[PDB]
Formats: sequence, structure tokens, C-alpha cells
Amino acid sequence: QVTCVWDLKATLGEGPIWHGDTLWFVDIKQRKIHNYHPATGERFSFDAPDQVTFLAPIVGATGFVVGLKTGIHRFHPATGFSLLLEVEDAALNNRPNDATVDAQGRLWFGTMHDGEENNSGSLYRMDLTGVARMDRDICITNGPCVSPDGKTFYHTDTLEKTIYAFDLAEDGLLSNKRVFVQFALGDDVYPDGSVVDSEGYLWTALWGGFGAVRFSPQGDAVTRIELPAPNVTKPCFGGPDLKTLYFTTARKGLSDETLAQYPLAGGVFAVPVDVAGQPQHEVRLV
Ligand SMILES: O[C@@H]1[C@@H](O)[C@@H](O)OC[C@H]1O
Ligand SMILES: O[C@@H]1[C@@H](O)[C@H](O)OC[C@H]1O
Ligand SMILES: O[C@@H]1[C@@H](O)[C@H](O)OC[C@H]1O
Ligand SMILES: [Fe+2]
Repeated sequence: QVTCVWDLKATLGEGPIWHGDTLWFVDIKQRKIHNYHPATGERFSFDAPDQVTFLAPIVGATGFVVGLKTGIHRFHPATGFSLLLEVEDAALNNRPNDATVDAQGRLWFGTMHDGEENNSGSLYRMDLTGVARMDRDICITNGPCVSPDGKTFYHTDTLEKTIYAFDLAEDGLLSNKRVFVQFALGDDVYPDGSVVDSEGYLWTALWGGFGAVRFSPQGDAVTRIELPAPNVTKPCFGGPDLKTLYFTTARKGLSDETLAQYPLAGGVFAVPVDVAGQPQHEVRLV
């Protein structure tokens, strides 16, 4: 049985990372940044001026790169949020979503239509050279991640239920886009966030799928973890050995009867696994 380590009941828990030997994540719709210490069970929360969608630590503990609906900001507990750059026109009614940091310190993050209807979202790569638009015309982007060897990049079109794979060159460009995995069975099962473990396997959390799936680098499902929560948003490897798989979940979109049957929905869950994950990388801004 899977254990819920924090009965947070978040509306849209998302973007978990393992940083400073603690778990950091967000509640997008409640505009919260949460921090959880597994060794003591202590929890901390910070209020955000708008929807906050991802966190990525910057080298030197100079804060996090975070995604607010108003743009990409820096967040530091002792200075708040300060605008780093607007990436899209506010008229699009877009907002950032998921993100990851590769082994070279680059921040890959996506945008999406906040109304979840228009194909106005894009994929961006933020590094020392600036911000480059890597893909476009995606309604809900999700789960950017790179393989441990750095040669493969994964990205998710959630509403199309598709996970694509790209060839990633050392210079940082994507090529040879192809469908990695397509979800067919499940009318209300959508792929949300994904990560890649130390062995190159893809862990994908299922929106409306009550858990997460582990895929071989060839695209075959090999393991499924089930949670007492209908909408699982993202996995994150943490713990002292990177073998404790945490999961964020969401109460958004669930009826009152479903939430009464699954009262732990929106909480943070943890499961021990056999394969360790990848260490968290930090964004290079200098
Ligand atoms: O690592 C840092 C963390 O300890 C806290 O201060 O938030 C800012 C981060 O950069
Ligand atoms: O809005 C949600 C988005 O934040 C999440 O990443 O994927 C599921 C969507 O419904
Ligand atoms: O799981 C339930 C929890 O969500 C609620 O808050 O307290 C009662 C528990 O049974
Ligand atoms: Fe997501």
C-alpha cells in the first residue's frame, strides 16, 4: 500500500523537485509553494501573487526560477518574487506549466492555454544564451525531461494523450521528433508530468488514471503504481538514495462524490522503488 506523507488536499499539486534534501512543489490554483522535510515531517508554505507552476533551483542558492502566469520570475523566501522575463503576450491567456533542468543547467519549461482550449502553448529552453522557443502549438504542455545520457528528450501533449521523444544534441537542439507513447484506452486518462530515472526509464503520472506508469526506453510499460487519488500530476525521485518516489496529486476536476471516496486526493504520496532517479540539476544563470 502507498503512503500519503502529507494530507495537503491541494487543488493542483504540481512540479515536485528534490532540493536541499527536502521536497519542494507547488499548488498552482491555490498559488502556493510548499516544502516538505521527510526526516521530521515538517511543512512550510509560501504565498504566491499568481498561479505558480514550476520551481527550478539556481546555482549558488540565489533562489528559484518559477513560473507565474505573469511571466518567469525569481523567487527567494527573503525577497519574494521578481520578474525575470515575460515570454508570451498576456492576451493569449497563457500560463507556464511544467519544467525540468538538464545536466548542462538549462531550464526547459512549457506554456499552456490557461483555459485549456487553445493550442497556444510552447516549449522553451532558458540558458545563458537566453530563451529559445523549441516547440509550439500545444494546448497543454507537460513533463519535459532528459535521459541520463543526455541524448534523448521527452515532452508531452496532454490533451492529445501523446508523449514525444527527440534527439538532444550537446549544443542543446532538438531533432528527429517522433511519438514515444500514445495512450488509447481511457477516455479520461491523460498523461501529465513525467521524469526519467537513472536507468533511462520514463515515469509518467496519469491524470484520471489513479497512479503512474514506468516505460522502458523502447516505449513499453513495465510497472504501474496505483494511488488512492484519481488525478496524479507528477513523480519526483527523492530520499537519501533517490529511491523514494514521491507523487503530487490534484483535487481539481473531481466531483464531490469522488473526493468523498478519495479524501486523500491532492496529497503528497511516497513509494519505495528499486531503481534510483536522477539527481536534481540547478539552473545556470551566470
Ligand atoms: O536553495 C535555496 C533554498 O535554501 C531557499 O533559500 O530558497 C532559495 C533557494 O535558492
Ligand atoms: O491544468 C493542469 C496542468 O497544470 C497539469 O500540468 O496537467 C493537467 C492540467 O489539467
Ligand atoms: O482520509 C481521511 C482524511 O482525508 C480526513 O481529512 O480525515 C479523515 C480521514 O479518514
Ligand atoms: Fe503537469
